[PDB]
Amino acid sequence: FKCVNSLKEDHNQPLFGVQFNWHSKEGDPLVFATVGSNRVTLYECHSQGEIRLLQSYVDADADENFYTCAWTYDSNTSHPLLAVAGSRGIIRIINPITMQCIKHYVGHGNAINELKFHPRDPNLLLSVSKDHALRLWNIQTDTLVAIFGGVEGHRDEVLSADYDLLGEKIMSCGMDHSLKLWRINSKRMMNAIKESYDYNPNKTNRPFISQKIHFPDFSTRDIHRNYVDCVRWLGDLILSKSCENAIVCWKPGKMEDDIDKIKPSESNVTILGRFDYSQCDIWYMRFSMDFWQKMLALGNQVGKLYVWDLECTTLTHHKCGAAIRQTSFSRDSSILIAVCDDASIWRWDR
Ligand SMILES: CS(=O)(=O)c1ccc(-c2cnc(NCc3cccc4c3CCO4)n3cnnc23)cc1
Repeated sequence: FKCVNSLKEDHNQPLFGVQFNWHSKEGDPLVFATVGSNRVTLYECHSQGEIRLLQSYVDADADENFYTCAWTYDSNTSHPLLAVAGSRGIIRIINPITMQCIKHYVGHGNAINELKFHPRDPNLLLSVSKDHALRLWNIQTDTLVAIFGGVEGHRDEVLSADYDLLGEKIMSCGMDHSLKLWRINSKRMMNAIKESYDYNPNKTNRPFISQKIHFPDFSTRDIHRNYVDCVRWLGDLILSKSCENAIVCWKPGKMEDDIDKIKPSESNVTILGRFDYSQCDIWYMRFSMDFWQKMLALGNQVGKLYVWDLECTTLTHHKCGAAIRQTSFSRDSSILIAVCDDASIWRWDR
């Protein structure tokens, strides 16, 4: 990788999120979104390192702080859609062509730390909050499918979550140092999702009833000794990090235990490896994988970018000195974008 371009957003506030749109066809524009302050900005990647500013969404509330964004598509037209959330705990659905807000979802009792769309169902949106819960939404029928939390749920702010390859299960993590498994391929959850597609408030005077999931399918506090701020699936394995200068690769149960045989009472975990690095010991720093799950990237608090081939390289620039909060690979893995605390954007081309 070589640094081909850099720019700074006029708001001069930290950028906490970056996502390339992985739903665009070959020959169609290479687009990424950035989130910082009360803003969402779209950019296009052109040849010779050129970055073109497309459009910006400025929220009506000046005190809103966006922390996360995620792309999806309309199941009928295949047209792109962009979800955003942050400090106000309100999910906003944006039309990326006009950059106008289509609709919003109110419900979480505090800020939203992450948004993730289901890998097979573009209408299923997962949100994780400072209110100690996760929420699953159906954005086609505007319904709250389920709430994940309660007695055996997270005991502090939830920081991250990820669906597995097929979207049969979710792994969540947060300030309570725990990593929790939630199965969504159970008879209960499959019927709840089916019911959410049948609901229409105009054909009944009764509200839609959400599932209250009080108990996870697995839980551990034996991987990290501080806040767990990023979690991703790698097949049946889990990659997770704290502020302890390492990404840990692990699995529930003993070495030969199958993930779908794991019981909620499982007391063991198996450590399979660790990715070591330096000067990334502050809270709120995300790692990312490319679409192929062949590359892993993580930025540090002094502007250094670490890249590992999963089948270590350190990327530096004399003008890049601020903390890299999140990175994103283009679908073909030829471009890597990094966003920083000083509102700067960095483009690395393979
Ligand atoms: C410059 S400062 O004032 O020191 C500062 C620093 C961090 C935050 C902050 C960032 N991000 C989130 N949530 C999203 C999140 C969650 C997990 C990992 C992760 C991210 C974004 C990158 O990595 N926050 C929730 N509450 N505060 C924050 C706010 C102010």
